[PDB]
Amino acid sequence: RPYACPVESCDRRFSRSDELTRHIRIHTGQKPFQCRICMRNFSRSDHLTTHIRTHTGEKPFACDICGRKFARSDERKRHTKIHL
Amino acid sequence: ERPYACPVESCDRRFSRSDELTRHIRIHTGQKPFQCRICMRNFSRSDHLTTHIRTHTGEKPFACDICGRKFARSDERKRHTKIHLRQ
DNA sequence: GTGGCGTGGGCGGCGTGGGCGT
DNA sequence: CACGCCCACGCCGCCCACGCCA
Ligand SMILES: [Zn+2]
Ligand SMILES: [Zn+2]
Ligand SMILES: [Zn+2]
Ligand SMILES: [Zn+2]
Ligand SMILES: [Zn+2]
Ligand SMILES: [Zn+2]
Repeated sequence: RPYACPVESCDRRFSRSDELTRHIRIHTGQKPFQCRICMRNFSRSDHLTTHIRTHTGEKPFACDICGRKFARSDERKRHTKIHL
Repeated sequence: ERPYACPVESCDRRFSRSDELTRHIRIHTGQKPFQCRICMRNFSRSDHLTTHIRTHTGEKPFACDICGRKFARSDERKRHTKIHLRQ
């Protein structure tokens, strides 16, 4: 488990370099990605896409039992648990 | 099933999510993190505090579609709505 | 009766951190 | 490194419901 967070307060360790680098961003407040629509900055590109579905109403994802729709899969995973 | 189970003695209460169990546990720990800054009373929940604040500012966002009467909360409006269907 | 309101439960919205596949 | 799933946690804020109070 080779990549060590080299900030002092943090012993956190990562299996790959892309992991660490992404992690460092939380000590830096760095948010690359910007919303073409709200001007809000976020730390990652995947989150900015899930984010965008908040304006556009994009909503992949369906509850197999009631076919209610959600913006993300975590949302439907969690939703589906309420039928059982 | 409901995976998250309260581990306390006489409470046999379960929850699909763990954020629900984290909220439910405060009823046992009498904790009350949220505070009205006007009367300084404290609440177990941020949403119950937001409607509590209404009793001070008189905000009443919810209007009966039948009669226009305004309520602090929608369930107050709903309970009220029943009286039009009645006698 | 009608309405004020504390307060728990269900559950969707959504930020955002790790793990990891390609 | 890049993109982009899957997953997990935590808080927010709605609806509802009940129940006690004036
Ligand atoms: Zn670190
Ligand atoms: Zn936006
Ligand atoms: Zn469903
Ligand atoms: Zn309990
Ligand atoms: Zn108050
Ligand atoms: Zn009315």
